Amino acid sequence: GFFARLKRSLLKTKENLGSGFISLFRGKKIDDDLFEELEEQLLIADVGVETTRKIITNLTEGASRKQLRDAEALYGLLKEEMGEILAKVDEPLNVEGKTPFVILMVGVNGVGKTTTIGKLARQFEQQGKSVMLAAGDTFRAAAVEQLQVWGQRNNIPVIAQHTGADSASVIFDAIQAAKARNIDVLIADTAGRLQNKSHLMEELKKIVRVMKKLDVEAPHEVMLTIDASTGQNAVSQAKLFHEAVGLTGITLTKLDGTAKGGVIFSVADQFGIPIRYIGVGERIEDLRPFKADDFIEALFARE
Amino acid sequence: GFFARLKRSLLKTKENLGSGFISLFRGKKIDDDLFEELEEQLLIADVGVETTRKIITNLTEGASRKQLRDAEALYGLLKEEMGEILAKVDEPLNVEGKTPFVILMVGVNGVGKTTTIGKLARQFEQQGKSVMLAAGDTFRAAAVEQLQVWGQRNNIPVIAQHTGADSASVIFDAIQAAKARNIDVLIADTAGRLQNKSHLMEELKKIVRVMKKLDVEAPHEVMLTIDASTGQNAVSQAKLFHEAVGLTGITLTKLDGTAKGGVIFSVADQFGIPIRYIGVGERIEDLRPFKADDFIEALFAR
Ligand SMILES: Nc1nc2c(ncn2[C@@H]2O[C@H](COP(=O)(O)OP(=O)(O)OP(=O)(O)O)[C@@H](OP(=O)(O)OP(=O)(O)O)[C@H]2O)c(=O)[nH]1
Ligand SMILES: Nc1nc2c(ncn2[C@@H]2O[C@H](COP(=O)(O)OP(=O)(O)OP(=O)(O)O)[C@@H](OP(=O)(O)OP(=O)(O)O)[C@H]2O)c(=O)[nH]1
Repeated sequence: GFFARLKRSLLKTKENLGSGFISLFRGKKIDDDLFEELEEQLLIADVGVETTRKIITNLTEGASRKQLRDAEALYGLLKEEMGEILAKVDEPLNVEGKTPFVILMVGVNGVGKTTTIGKLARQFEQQGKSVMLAAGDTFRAAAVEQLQVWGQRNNIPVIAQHTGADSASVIFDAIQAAKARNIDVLIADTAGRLQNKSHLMEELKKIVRVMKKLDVEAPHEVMLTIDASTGQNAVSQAKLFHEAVGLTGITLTKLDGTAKGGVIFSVADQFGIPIRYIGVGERIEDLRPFKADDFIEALFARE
Repeated sequence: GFFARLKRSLLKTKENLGSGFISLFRGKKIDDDLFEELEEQLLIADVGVETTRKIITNLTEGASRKQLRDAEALYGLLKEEMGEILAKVDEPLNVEGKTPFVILMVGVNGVGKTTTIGKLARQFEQQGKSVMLAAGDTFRAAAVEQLQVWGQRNNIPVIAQHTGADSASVIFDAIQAAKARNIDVLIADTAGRLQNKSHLMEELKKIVRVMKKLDVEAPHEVMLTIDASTGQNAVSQAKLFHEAVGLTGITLTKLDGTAKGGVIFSVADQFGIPIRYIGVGERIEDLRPFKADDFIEALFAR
């Protein structure tokens, strides 16, 4: 769905990756120099050191068994190698059948986490589910009020406490109120300060502990939001949160507005954590369920 | 396919748009007066305020960097500018490989929903797919009876219940019967009264929720049917349905018999929702897959 808009949103990434490789292979023979030029181009596009070597090695071996001499035929092999990486993390989120389904949202500030919560909320509401938000980012007084106003405007209940309250208590109350009110989906926001890395990770563990007192299956999803325009910073952030709490899903925002599109391959390859959604714009449908076949087609389409 | 017929069917729109711009540019120089005359002509045709101002803006910018002086050289730039709007929403519906593929048809009464469902159902049958309909407009008994009669004539199963039944229950039963009978495509009609006591948007949300208890992928398509004759009312309807349920597709009916063909440009620019089908007549093949390149060629042909 919205395939054309996904192609348009990858325009800047497509200068270097996917269809941006056609110019490199044009009128050329398969020589080590092309593989070395291909290798710079992937590294420039933020595909990542380990992921690039795997692509170059698999491409090189792949073109040898198939006796290819023309560089243009590498395009097909490159498309399937990079689709293979993304296909391993294609697994859309299913939030049905729980009372409530609890989504704990983790990430650093500025990556677009609250924006992501808002769009998910609206999308779930469009499907006939009731939704409830927990303002677990308790020390940022402004953000908490922004969120409550947004709930008012959108008829979505937002559970909150005074500034500086315990994050686990707020989220504890939200689960109580959500079970009482027959909510299908609870989404909890969290703090995004990694300045003291030990403090946030310990806070997030306290939240999960408290949640398990109420439902031993909660959180049903631990989801990370990372920003594709921060390059390898997203890779690093994913590593910290995965080790500390155990991510079950990733949302990658802002693929529009960046020539750094390779980062999706790097997070897909290093971690194998299902990528649930990609953000490609400011519309609610811009938060799209990630499908690897469509992404690869949009990226490699020959405009 | 049927390009000649698509052209004839646009003939009333072509007086103002496309080939109807040839007269405005004939023997004229590029000046503010021409751009102002072009702007009003687009507005008279229902192209839309925002969309017309994007057209006039790029078209002014493009003619300056290229240093154009003759007005009849704007025809080519205008063709391209308008074809770019429509190319962003060119994306045909593909209903293959599901068991069943579920289409949810939404829209207000009178726009052509039931006719659209009938032609789609026939076209899918011609392609060797099996089709089933759900009569989800429960309160309208005469429509429920006519759809059942249409099914018997066309050998297409129709799932219905008693007058006033729960639409979400009718839809639930149709998805179960489609699964038991290996149906490839299930098309669900819905109520179309925007009166508040009807509670249509809540009714539509309940349908989608019931669908997900049986297949979390359903509905595979949420398609709005709107009418080109309604002018901006079609844009207003698109906004109401899109905010409430989320549209994945748009069928624009009744391009024939209207000089307001600008609505297709307005809907395309404002929403970016793919236009799966265009209705240009009373025949089965007059519900056509929308292809932007052909549409622009027929609109701008001499
Ligand atoms: N282009 C694009 N932008 C996105 C996307 N997702 C989020 N953003 C932007 O990311 C910025 C930060 O969003 P938040 O959700 O507030 O970020 P977080 O800090 O993670 O949340 P927090 O509130 O701290 O929990 C906002 O821009 P500002 O509010 O700063 O700008 P503008 O003023 O122009 O709207 C969003 O518009 C996306 O998919 N595409
Ligand atoms: N010219 C043209 N007409 C179309 C097209 N699509 C639909 N129509 C007509 O628009 C009218 C709407 O018919 P319906 O399908 O009942 O529309 P909706 O009311 O939206 O469906 P609903 O039944 O409420 O779900 C019908 O004419 P009447 O109701 O007057 O006929 P008559 O009344 O004699 O049939 C159709 O023939 C089209 O592409 N081109």
